[PDB]
Amino acid sequence: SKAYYFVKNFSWAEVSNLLCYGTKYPTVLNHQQKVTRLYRATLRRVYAHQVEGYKTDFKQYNENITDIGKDFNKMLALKPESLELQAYFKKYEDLQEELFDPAMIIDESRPYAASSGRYYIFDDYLLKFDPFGFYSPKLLSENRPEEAMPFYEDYPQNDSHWNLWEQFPEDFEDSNAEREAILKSNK
Amino acid sequence: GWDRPDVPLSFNPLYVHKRELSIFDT
Amino acid sequence: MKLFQAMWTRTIYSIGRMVRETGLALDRYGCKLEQDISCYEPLSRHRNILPIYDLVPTFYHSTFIAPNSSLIGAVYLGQNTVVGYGSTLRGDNHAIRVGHNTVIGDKVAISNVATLAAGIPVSTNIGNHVNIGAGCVLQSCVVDDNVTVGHNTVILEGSVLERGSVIAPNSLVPAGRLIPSGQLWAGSPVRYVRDLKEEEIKLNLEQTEQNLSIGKTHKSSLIQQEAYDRL
Amino acid sequence: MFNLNTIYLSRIFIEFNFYFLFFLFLISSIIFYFSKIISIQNLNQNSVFNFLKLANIFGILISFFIHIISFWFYCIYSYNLSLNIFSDINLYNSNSIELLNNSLLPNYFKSNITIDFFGLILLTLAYIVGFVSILALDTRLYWKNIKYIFSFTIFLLIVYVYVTVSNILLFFMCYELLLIPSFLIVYFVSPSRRAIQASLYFVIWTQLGSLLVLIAISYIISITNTYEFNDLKYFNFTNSESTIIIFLIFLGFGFKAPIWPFHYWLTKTHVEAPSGFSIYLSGFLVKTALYGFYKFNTSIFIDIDSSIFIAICIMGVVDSSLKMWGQTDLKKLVAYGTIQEMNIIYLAFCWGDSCAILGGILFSATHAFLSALMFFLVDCIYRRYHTRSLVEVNGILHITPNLGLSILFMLVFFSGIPGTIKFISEFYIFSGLLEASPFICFILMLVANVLGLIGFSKSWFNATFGMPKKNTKYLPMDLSFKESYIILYCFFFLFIFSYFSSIFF
Amino acid sequence: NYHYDFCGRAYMGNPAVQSPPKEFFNYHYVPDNYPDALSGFRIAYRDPFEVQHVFAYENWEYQYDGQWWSMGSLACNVLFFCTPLFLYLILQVEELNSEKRGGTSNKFYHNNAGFFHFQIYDNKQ
Amino acid sequence: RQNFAKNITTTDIPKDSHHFAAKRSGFTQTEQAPFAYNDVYQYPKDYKPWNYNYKGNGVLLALFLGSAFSLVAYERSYASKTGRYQRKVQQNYYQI
Amino acid sequence: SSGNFIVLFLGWELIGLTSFFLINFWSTRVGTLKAAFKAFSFNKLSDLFLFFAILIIFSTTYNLDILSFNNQIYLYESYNIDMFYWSINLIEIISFFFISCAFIKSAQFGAHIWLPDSMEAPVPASALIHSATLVSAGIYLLLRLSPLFE
Amino acid sequence: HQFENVLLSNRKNLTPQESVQKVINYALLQDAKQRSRTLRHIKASWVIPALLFTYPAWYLAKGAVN
Amino acid sequence: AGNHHHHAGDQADRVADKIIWINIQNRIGQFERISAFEGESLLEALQRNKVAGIVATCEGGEDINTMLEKPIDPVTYGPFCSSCQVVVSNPWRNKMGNLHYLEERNLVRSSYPTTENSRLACCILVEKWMNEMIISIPQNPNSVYEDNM
Ligand SMILES: CCCCCCCCCCCCCCCCCC(=O)OC[C@H](COP(=O)([O-])OCC(O)COP(=O)([O-])OC[C@@H](COC(=O)CCCCCCCCCCCCCCCCC)OC(=O)CCCCCCCCCCCCCCCCC)OC(=O)CCCCCCCCCCCCCCCCC
Ligand SMILES: CCCCCCCCCCCCCCCCCC(=O)OC[C@H](COP(=O)([O-])OCC(O)COP(=O)([O-])OC[C@@H](COC(=O)CCCCCCCCCCCCCCCCC)OC(=O)CCCCCCCCCCCCCCCCC)OC(=O)CCCCCCCCCCCCCCCCC
Ligand SMILES: CCCCCCCCCCCCCCCCCC(=O)OC[C@H](COP(=O)([O-])OCC(O)COP(=O)([O-])OC[C@@H](COC(=O)CCCCCCCCCCCCCCCCC)OC(=O)CCCCCCCCCCCCCCCCC)OC(=O)CCCCCCCCCCCCCCCCC
Ligand SMILES: CCCCCCCCCCCCCCCCCC(=O)OC[C@H](COP(=O)([O-])OCC[N+](C)(C)C)OC(=O)CCCCCCCCCCCCCCCCC
Ligand SMILES: CCCCCCCCCCCCCCCCCC(=O)OC[C@H](COP(=O)([O-])OCC[N+](C)(C)C)OC(=O)CCCCCCCCCCCCCCCCC
Ligand SMILES: CCCCCCCCCCCCCCCCCC(=O)OC[C@H](COP(=O)([O-])OCC[N+](C)(C)C)OC(=O)CCCCCCCCCCCCCCCCC
Ligand SMILES: Nc1ncnc2c1ncn2[C@@H]1O[C@H](COP(=O)(O)OP(=O)(O)O)[C@@H](O)[C@H]1O
Ligand code: FES
Repeated sequence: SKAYYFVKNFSWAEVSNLLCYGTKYPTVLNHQQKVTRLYRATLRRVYAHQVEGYKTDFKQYNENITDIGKDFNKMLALKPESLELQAYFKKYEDLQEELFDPAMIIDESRPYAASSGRYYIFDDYLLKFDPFGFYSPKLLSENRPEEAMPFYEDYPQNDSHWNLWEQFPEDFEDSNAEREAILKSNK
Repeated sequence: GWDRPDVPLSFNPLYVHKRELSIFDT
Repeated sequence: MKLFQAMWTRTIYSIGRMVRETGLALDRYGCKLEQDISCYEPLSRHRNILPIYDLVPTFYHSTFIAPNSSLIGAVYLGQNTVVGYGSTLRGDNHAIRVGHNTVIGDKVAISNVATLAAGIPVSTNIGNHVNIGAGCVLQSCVVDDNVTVGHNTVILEGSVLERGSVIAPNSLVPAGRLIPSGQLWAGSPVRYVRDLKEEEIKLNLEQTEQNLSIGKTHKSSLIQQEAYDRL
Repeated sequence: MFNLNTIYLSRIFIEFNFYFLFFLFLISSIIFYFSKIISIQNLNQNSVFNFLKLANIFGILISFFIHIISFWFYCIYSYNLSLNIFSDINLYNSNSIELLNNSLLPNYFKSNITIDFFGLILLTLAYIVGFVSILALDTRLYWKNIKYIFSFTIFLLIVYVYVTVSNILLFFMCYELLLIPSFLIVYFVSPSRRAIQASLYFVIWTQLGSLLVLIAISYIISITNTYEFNDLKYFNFTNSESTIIIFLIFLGFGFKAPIWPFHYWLTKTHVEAPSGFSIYLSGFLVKTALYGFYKFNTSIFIDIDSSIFIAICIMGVVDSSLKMWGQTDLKKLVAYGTIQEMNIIYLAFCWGDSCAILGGILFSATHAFLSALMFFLVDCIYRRYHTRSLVEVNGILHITPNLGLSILFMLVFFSGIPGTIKFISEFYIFSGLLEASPFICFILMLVANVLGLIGFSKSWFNATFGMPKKNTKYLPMDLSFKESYIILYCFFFLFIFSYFSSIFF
Repeated sequence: NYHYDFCGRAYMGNPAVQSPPKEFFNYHYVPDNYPDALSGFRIAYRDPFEVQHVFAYENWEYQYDGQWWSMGSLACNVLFFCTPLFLYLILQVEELNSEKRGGTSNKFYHNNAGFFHFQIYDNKQ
Repeated sequence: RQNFAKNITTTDIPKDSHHFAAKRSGFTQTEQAPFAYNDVYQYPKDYKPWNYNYKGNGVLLALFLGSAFSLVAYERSYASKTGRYQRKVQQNYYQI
Repeated sequence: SSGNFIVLFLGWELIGLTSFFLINFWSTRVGTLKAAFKAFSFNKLSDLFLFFAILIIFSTTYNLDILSFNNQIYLYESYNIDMFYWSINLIEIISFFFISCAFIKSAQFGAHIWLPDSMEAPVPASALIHSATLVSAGIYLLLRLSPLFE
Repeated sequence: HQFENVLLSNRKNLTPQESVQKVINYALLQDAKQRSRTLRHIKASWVIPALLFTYPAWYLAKGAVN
Repeated sequence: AGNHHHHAGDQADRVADKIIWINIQNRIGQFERISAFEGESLLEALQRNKVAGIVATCEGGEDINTMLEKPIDPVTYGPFCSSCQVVVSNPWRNKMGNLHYLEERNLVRSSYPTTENSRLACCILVEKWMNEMIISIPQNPNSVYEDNM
């Protein structure tokens, strides 16, 4: 269960439906699903209040769960379109409302719980990502060209255009030696 | 004891939008 | 200072261009006044050797350059290099260098891309005894000595062919790939075929030598027929 | 110990910095026009665009250094001039020192330069904000808009003449010249398609106020044939003329300096304009209007109640603060913050030439730097995360820690913590307003610093925090050195300008 | 208390799940725009709901004349509309105190005879 | 996009040519051709990407010289304000 | 340990900001951000009250020194301030703003709503804020400006 | 010392790898020289108009506005 | 990319299977059959096929905030004339639906007679469901002197 009862501006009816059954629209559920989910919710709440509670009485807990189990067996036996089954559902929904506890314990294994998302897990994409060659070696040819595509440089991470004209060493020799040699040979 | 697999990416579940974000709820 | 020398060269070049402009305009005006139609005639403006300012093609007088071809920008030909009819060596963005005894087939196009990654030359460099078939396309590729490229072959950027490699016609070399020495590669994406034999190597050498001789005969015949300018 | 050497050095520096900028611009423009047949970029490493970028950047920077020196010289000169006038009490003695102009360069527009502290603050803002905006617009200028690399140099020249002139007509003309370059930048450099309509809205809204100021200037010039800006001392406008002039001046300059309800154009333009030009707009282009309003209203004698103008300014502040909460767009939220700060600044000028002007000037400087910081942060977010909307952007801090830290420190500075010129300006304005009208001061402080502050902080905190699980293949890396140092310089100025000499504040 | 079924006039997004929108306003760029290529030029596909929310407010408009007064709460809308009048009246009431006491009043004081703050006043030979 | 030239001449790019090796024998009829350039960037050992890696004293010397100049300039300014060629240090200084 | 109201206000804002960070330590979760934002809003309200009180003090006496204010407030006790439509006693209004900010930061009834939600912070941060650091700011204000409130 | 045209030289003795590497290095060096020459010519084309037409432009502006 | 169902190694689809056929009754009472594509306006298709009877003085209208965008931007200026009117048969006219207010303004301002099924080709965007759509194209009016040029 997403344990988001107190978030997302749920109305009381929606919260009650979420507590009793895992869904906010119990009509979609069938008879067996409704009965089983309500039984699970009732047992969970009774355990929360009479086992993990204030000076809990285990004998009273046993008696209460036994009575609830008998009642839910009768409910499951009953037909879906029965006023008696409707009365049972209303009774146990009222019990859930009565036992509703603001700030009730929410297990840490459920979504939206306290400590649910304290850490951001990095994906293999981020782990592999290394545009510079310090950790993952970087080819002088930025990329490996694939067949049926031209060979283009990868877009740099920093695309600042504040670049000077190409710089050369002082007193750099740049005479057209090839042309001079060919012209000398031609004469 | 057991060699646990690396922490699941599932721990943070991606949220997919299924309802319009009304401008009246900005 | 080199900057001053460059400035002086640009100034004198501009003055010469302006002098040419005024002279040609005066000639046209004189024709108009003389009722002469000579200026009006439309004649091909094609120039076999076109020099970009400061980028003049250079070639040994022994080379045979087809009058139908066009060398542009920084082009460098070897001793007996032969350029086929209709082939263009644009070499305007970067240089194009060719070896001593290479043969370039008819309709071959060579042009180099604007830029490439680090360590990859952006100019076309061809070995000494290379034989390139007609209809080939080359871009910023390195070819070693004694390489035969089949007709209708495309060679892209950063592609290196080692000595003795052979590429079958109607095949493409993908950009940034290596063709080792002494191997035959074929297919639109080149795929390994086999290792060359001494007989095949000798046949290729004889073929390129025959092409050089045919180029020499073409040069002689064109000079005889006044189709070749005696440079 | 003050001597004539300092006076002449101040005047020479002020006069010659303008010609330094003009000659740099002239040489760069000549090179650009005569190097190519068609004035567009050649997409190669040897293009003249690199030289033009270098020339513009390091003309602005060197002129900014020279402006620092000249501003310091002016401060000494003005302080010692006041001392010379005030000190001597003998009736026979009088301070009549006459200066002869140099024979090297001419006086631009045959006008003798006059410089004031507010004008030089405005010029310094121009320099710094223009430097930041030009650094921002490098990625926007490409191959057909490179001609707009000179826009900030043109702005600097216009502002220089604007702040170093004692002529009413030249003042007005310099104020009105700013429209064309800004409109062209928004029209041709803005990536978004809505910028086309945003530019038209900007032009029309600003031109309505320009026409109002033009009517006021026509009233002044036609009635008083003078133009020296000081002959108005010997001419008094009747009550009707004075009220008409003040109303026209206030409304016209408030069209530019956004006031309620005339901020629709500002919101549209800020949302749809280049991220690099929004910085310049908000930082500087809305404060030339404040400077002009100050000059005109302090020159004219006005015998009307300023309650209506104060109410307009306070309504603008309240409106912007209340609307801050409902903006998920960071750029629009920063635009509303700009509207709030500008309205507070404008309110600071509603008591003529009282001491409120000092707080107004300091608040103008701090708002310029703070708006530059905020718009630059929005620019970085939009450029690395390809969206500037709160719904699409979340958890910036966990993937780009430096950017998240910058956002958090920007919020802290915006909150107005002590030790910042923002806090000093708030202290000045609120100390005056408490005695002027304490209940109005309480309402203004409450709204602006609680409701608007909470609305502003909600979106920024939500963007900074969270968990960026979406589109993990496309997440950016971090701020660059350029962006990091720009942010650091904004923080450094906001912190250290509080130590500026208190004589002028 | 606010719920979609019973809000009536305080509008808000409905809680019921809906299908994604087929058509919605989208980002558009000026012709021949230079792409933004920071951090490798990696662009992700935009979520339709998020883009719709981004561009919804800019295009929202009133359907009929006078809808603004009714939308939301009439009392709050009227108070917001009259806020400038309230501010002006508060300012005038405050200025009454200034007039009767002798403190600062809302006026354009002219202590300086047009002499700007720390301006350089000089003459030339 | 970027149009600058990668192959600079001011210095030779650090590189390692042994990490990636190009196959040159034993090919098949379905294998793609190898790559021509297989050099990778090699960083200098002891380079720490998480700091500035600045080992020069120029900035420190510039700041210290500026501070020293400011100190001596203030000394001279105080002497000029007091109308003396040099500071007249008193025999005792108290809190203030 | 503040020598004047400006340093006091600086420390006030700093404790507010750092408490916000401690509460929002779990930055990945947005549930924690809601509690942090609640505390931030209350702290900003307290900052408003403190700033307004300091402005009133500065307008009355042209001084921000704590000792000078403590030893001068008795002279101005008899003064009143003319507000919108009421003549409020100066001491009463100044003490009203101070007590409001003190209550907000000490989590008195009504303004305590943030303290239960501030427990999202890690236990060391919670102990430090709730023992003598964040919740005693109002007590410090009252003790330091006792001559005013007397 | 003396210019050598590596491309037109004899590299049969060397292995094919060494031959291609030498050709690549020679091509890079020659391309750098050509780049320097063309950049210098571009710089000259920048400087000439500035020297020739800066003063006339200043003269025109000075006459116009003064 | 997108809006296609190709996998690595698949052959391209024929243009014949993708062309959408539009049937027209010309101004002279004859019948014509032309081909169009999805994503382009009916005006573009008709001008490409050189169908007579359409003047198109404005030539499609503005290039930004065009009427072809599925969500029409409210800041659009709409068509700049009414010289591309076409009468669409009811089965497809109903599918097209109600008119935009600017388009209706231009249609009613048209100098020649108009029909309840009339629409502007520039305002129509070609869709797959329009296959075999029947329209009629009477002669449209000539607005200005430049039309004769
Ligand atoms: C990545 C950044 C991202 C930024 C963008 C995001 C921004 C927002 C988010 C911010 C949070 C995220 C970023 C933070 C994490 C960064 C991580 C990182 O990069 O790690 C590496 C980073 C750098 O270390 P490194 O990479 O290992 O090595 C760097 C080199 O080896 C060092 O080489 P070096 O040893 O040669 O040192 C060069 C030089 C450093 O050179 C510079 O930085 C140039 C500075 C030019 C001046 C600019 C204005 C300076 C204004 C004051 C601030 C000084 C700078 C300190 C940083 C700001 C304050 C924290 O060092 C000095 O000499 C320091 C003296 C500076 C004083 C200059 C004063 C000028 C006048 C100021 C106005 C008048 C003052 C009157 C005072 C009167 C007496 C009180 O980590 C650090 O070392 C952090 C240092 C933090 C500052 C403390 C140390 C300096 C103290 C100076 C004196 C003040 C203290 C008290 C003095 C009392 C007696 C007077
Ligand atoms: C001029 C002389 C002044 C001095 C004399 C003394 C003061 C007399 C003032 C007049 C008071 C009686 C008249 C007020 C009637 C209510 C307003 C109205 O008519 O609008 C239609 C009224 C409101 O429609 P709506 O706002 O669209 O409905 C929203 C929905 O309910 C959905 O609501 P939601 O669930 O979304 O929650 C939103 C709710 C809650 O909203 C919020 O939580 C946000 C904050 C909203 C504002 C709360 C008040 C803050 C303080 C305002 C101070 C104004 C200062 C500036 C003006 C000064 C003028 C001197 O929004 C409302 O407050 C709506 C309720 C009506 C407005 C109540 C607050 C403003 C009333 C006027 C106060 C004037 C004070 C003047 C003196 C000031 C001190 C010098 O419609 C209805 O009838 C439906 C029922 C609404 C509840 C009525 C509750 C009983 C009110 C008394 C009924 C008997 C009146 C007998 C009159 C006899 C002849 C005079
Ligand atoms: C709440 C918000 C909080 C926000 C902040 C949060 C915390 C943030 C922390 C992280 C960021 C800040 C801390 C780290 C910064 C980086 C430090 C670092 O080490 O980076 C390495 C960084 C990168 O290293 P690189 O890549 O190697 O670059 C090296 C540089 O390009 C250049 O290096 P170079 O080695 O080539 O040195 C160049 C140097 C060259 O240095 C020298 O030349 C000095 C040595 C020669 C002295 C002269 C000798 C003459 C006779 C010859 C004698 C024989 C030869 C002697 C020399 C031999 C060679 C040593 O030239 C200069 O520096 C020029 C300056 C000249 C003007 C100023 C000084 C002079 C004033 C006037 C002096 C008058 C008296 C002297 C008169 C002299 C005669 C006329 O380099 C630097 O440190 C450069 C300085 C600027 C760095 C950035 C500073 C950012 C500051 C941000 C402050 C934000 C404040 C926010 C406050 C908010 C408060 C609320
Ligand atoms: C009637 C007189 C008319 C005068 C007209 C003025 C003509 C100006 C012509 C400009 C030509 C620019 C290119 C020159 C060749 C550059 C060669 C090169 O890059 O090698 C590196 C060499 C030397 O580099 P270096 O490595 O020695 O670095 C030290 C640089 N200096 C020498 C300046 C300290 O050349 C340069 O670095 C010069 C850079 C020139 C560009 C400067 C741009 C900044 C803005 C000023 C531009 C000029 C406007 C006028 C001055 C400002 C206003 C007062
Ligand atoms: C806010 C409106 C929407 C935005 C657009 C802005 C348009 C309005 C701009 C402000 C105009 C001035 C309004 C305040 C005038 C205050 C003085 C006054 O008139 O009191 C009676 C004045 C003051 O009288 P007084 O009683 O104070 O003293 C003189 C009394 N006598 C004469 C009896 C001795 O009396 C007059 O002399 C009448 C002057 C009337 C002038 C009205 C027309 C002004 C035309 C120029 C501006 C036009 C701008 C148009 C812009 C474009 C609009 C689309
Ligand atoms: C939550 C707390 C809220 C606190 C209350 C907030 C403000 C509430 C509204 C205050 C209204 C004050 C009205 C009187 C001031 C008039 C100023 C003036 O001169 O304007 C003349 C103005 C024109 O002013 P002018 O500017 O032309 O004056 C000429 C210039 N001087 C004065 C300088 C010479 O004329 C008007 O148009 C006034 C219209 C008044 C309409 C009727 C208003 C009735 C308001 C009743 C409020 C309820 C009773 C009081 C409640 C509080 C009791 C403690
Ligand atoms: N944009 C939204 N607009 C209105 N209500 C929403 C919105 N998003 C979520 N809600 C609420 O969130 C709750 C559903 O939470 P969600 O995370 O979608 O899980 P699930 O849909 O599986 O129950 C509903 O109460 C729903 O009303
Ligand atoms: S082309 Fe003019 S309206 Fe269609």
